[PDB]
Amino acid sequence: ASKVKQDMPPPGGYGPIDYKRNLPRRGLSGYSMFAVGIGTLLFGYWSMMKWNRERRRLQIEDFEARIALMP
Amino acid sequence: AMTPFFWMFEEREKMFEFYERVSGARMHAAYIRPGGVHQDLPLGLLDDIYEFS
Repeated sequence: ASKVKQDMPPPGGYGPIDYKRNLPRRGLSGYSMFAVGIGTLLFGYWSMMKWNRERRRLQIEDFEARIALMP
Repeated sequence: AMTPFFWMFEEREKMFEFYERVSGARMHAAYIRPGGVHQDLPLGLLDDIYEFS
């Protein structure tokens, strides 16, 4: 009557199973990274140059006010 | 490192589930006998092994 029925793989087998190592290379050259670092360093240097010169002028103004008040 | 320990012990727990389903015991199954194996696989075990692997 009934036929054999036990745990068997489905007809045609199973799908493929990935096993190879997969560590992708995200992507940015060493030259590009160094260039980005140098560029941000230069931008910061320029901004700090401008701000420090302005601070020097402000300090001179404060010193002039004090000198006017001294006598 | 201590992080991959947890990461991979989750998979170890899944494989312990496979052990328990095939023999009723998580680790000391005693499934392989000197004449073969004690019991046949349950009807849905191969599909779950394929899903895990």
